[PDB]
Amino acid sequence: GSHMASKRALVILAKGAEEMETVIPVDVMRRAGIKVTVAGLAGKDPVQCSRDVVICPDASLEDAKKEGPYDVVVLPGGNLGAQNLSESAAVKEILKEQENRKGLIAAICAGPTALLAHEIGFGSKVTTHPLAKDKMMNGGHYTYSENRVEKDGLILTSRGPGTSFEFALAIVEALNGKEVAAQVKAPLVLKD
Amino acid sequence: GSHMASKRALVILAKGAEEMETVIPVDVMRRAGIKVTVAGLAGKDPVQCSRDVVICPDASLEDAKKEGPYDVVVLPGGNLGAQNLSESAAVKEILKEQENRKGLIAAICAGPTALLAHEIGFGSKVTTHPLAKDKMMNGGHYTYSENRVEKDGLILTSRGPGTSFEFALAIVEALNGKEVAAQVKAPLVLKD
Repeated sequence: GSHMASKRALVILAKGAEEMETVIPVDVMRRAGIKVTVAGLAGKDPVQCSRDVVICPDASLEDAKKEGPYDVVVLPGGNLGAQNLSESAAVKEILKEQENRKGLIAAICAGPTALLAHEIGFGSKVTTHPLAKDKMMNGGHYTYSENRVEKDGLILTSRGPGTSFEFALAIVEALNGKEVAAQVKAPLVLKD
Repeated sequence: GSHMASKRALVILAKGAEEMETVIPVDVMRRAGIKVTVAGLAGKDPVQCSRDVVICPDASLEDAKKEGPYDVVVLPGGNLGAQNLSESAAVKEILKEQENRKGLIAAICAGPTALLAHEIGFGSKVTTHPLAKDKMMNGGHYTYSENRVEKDGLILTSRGPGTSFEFALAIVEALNGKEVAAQVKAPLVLKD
């Protein structure tokens, strides 16, 4: 088939999500030609984010899950957002399915703490926001990294709003390769 | 009165705006304690941005203008977004009023081209996205800068998505000072 596969991403958007950590990966992945579904945890209604920006999802999570599978599942941060992701049985089921089929799981800042809650990726090397490290490491189920972006097999993690572009480009590289990532980076006017 | 003045920002959101360039300044300014109104150019309905993220405004521009004045008016980029800002008589009137009262005007990437359209700040030093330089400099009404963030009196400009955090922190510094900007920067995990 075609040497230019179209890839698909699911971004799970819960109330209290960090809006920068949501929008930056969505925009950069769409620039790369990835088909991105922004799915609302609670349905299709607009989602109030951590600093009160209101984002309209593309679909409910209920409907997006039926249209899987996805090449990457993306978990933004935000304290309340990650708590809501951690309490959701629907998120549990999507992540376990993604782990079983050897799909990529990407999470940033407090987002990785939802991996702990759902028992995803134990034994992996992960990073988090510094303020979330103690939560993530309770029980010693992971190895901690201070790298701005960390990738250990199919678990890709990153630290904070200021690492969001690096995180998004790492997803693009993993899915579509280094050359597409270089294309997308070129007009962004990143520092390095 | 209080040595801790509350400041106010107006962010004008038009169809086709760059969603990263919209959300990053809104979030960072709210982290700083600035009261931010995201005003929809076309009314209060949801706005489709350049990479199809849909943002709900806080208010219509019609209503937000009545609740002025604002300490800063912020113009995001995005090609279509900046075109819509350039064609709007309501934007003209807000910017001219802001210039007359010596208020800050901040614009990023293609956003500065709306200053040219509305004859704002002629003679100032400005930057833009590299791809917008020729448009901005048609007629020689400005001096061009390649700095990532440029501030010339009350005109603050910046280059692209990757300079958005720098741009937002420059707004915070101008409004609330260096110490508040240092507070807001601390948990962002910026490279430098």
